[PDB]
Amino acid sequence: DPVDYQAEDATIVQGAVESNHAGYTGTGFVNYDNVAGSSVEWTVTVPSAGTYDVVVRYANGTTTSRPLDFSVNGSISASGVAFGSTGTWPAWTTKTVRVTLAAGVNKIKAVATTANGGPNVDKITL
Ligand SMILES: [Ca+2]
Ligand SMILES: [Ca+2]
Repeated sequence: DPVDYQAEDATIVQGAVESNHAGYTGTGFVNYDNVAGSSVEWTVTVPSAGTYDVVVRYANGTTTSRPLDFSVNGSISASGVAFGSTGTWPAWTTKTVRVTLAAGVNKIKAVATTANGGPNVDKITL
C-alpha cells in the first residue's frame, strides 16, 4: 500500500550509509554530512498525478533542528521543513510532507539548508 523507499538505496550527495544506531528499516540509513547542500533523492512511482503524503522516518540526537528543502522533479515542493530533536539517535520519528507528483516515475529530493546537514534519514514512505 504505502510503499517504502529506503534512503540507503537512493541517490546520496554528501552523505554516508550507516547502520550504527538501532531501529532503522532496510539495511541501514543515511547520515547526511554536516554541511549545507547534503541531500538524498528518491525515485518513486505512483499511479496518478496529485498530492501525496510523504512520511519521512528520521532521527536527530541533538537539540538543534536540521531543516530540509523538498523538491519534486527539480521544482521546490516544501521549503524549510524543520526536523527537530528526537532525543536519541535510535528514536526514529516520522514527519509528513505533502509533495505533488506526476503519474509514474518521480524524483523527490531532500536537501539540507544549514551547516548542520540533515537529520539521519531511514526512508520515505508514500
Ligand atoms: Ca550528519
Ligand atoms: Ca533504511
